[PDB]
Amino acid sequence: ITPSYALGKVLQDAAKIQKQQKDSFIAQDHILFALFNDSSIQQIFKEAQVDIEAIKQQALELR
Amino acid sequence: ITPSYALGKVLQDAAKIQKQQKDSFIAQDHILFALFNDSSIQQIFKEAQVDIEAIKQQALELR
Amino acid sequence: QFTERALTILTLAQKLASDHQHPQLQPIHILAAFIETPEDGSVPYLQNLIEKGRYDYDLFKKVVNRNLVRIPQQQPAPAE
Repeated sequence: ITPSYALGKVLQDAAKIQKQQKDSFIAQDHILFALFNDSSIQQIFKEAQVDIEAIKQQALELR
Repeated sequence: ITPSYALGKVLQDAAKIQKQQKDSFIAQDHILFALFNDSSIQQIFKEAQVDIEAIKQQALELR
Repeated sequence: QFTERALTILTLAQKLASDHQHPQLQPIHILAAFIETPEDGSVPYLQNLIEKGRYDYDLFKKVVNRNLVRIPQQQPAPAE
């Protein structure tokens, strides 16, 4: 059916990240941040993405 | 004595900016964005800075 | 005192308390120090007493992780 309002928000947020980062095209990485922020795997057996400090450091260290 | 809540929050928000920018360290501009979000000049003709997305556009001109 | 091999583990344990932003070092962080990285010579994890003792050291690592996620706080300023 649809890309969903949920992702209209995530992808637009990814676009905001691109502006923050001075990058002209949307990076999948920026999608990972916008995406992760919406999601939350709150299992007692948590798999919820490690928060932003670990996520960002590892992102900055990519390649 | 202390930075208080006032600057505690600013510096903590500056860290949030690192996550937004993929910056391994807090930058003076991150401090400014955070500072601009919380601080204003309380005068009879009170003023505040343009929102930080507009400000970030200016930040990106330097380096 | 401690030699370098023990100090490495002890250092890792304290580091792990900070990796989990916890105010104090707990036995769980030390157990986590025992299982850091897959480097065979590490008696605390791979060429260990555990395998010789007929136990699964990765399963044990899952136990350790299950315990690490139960640490009550990860607050930055309170850490260490």
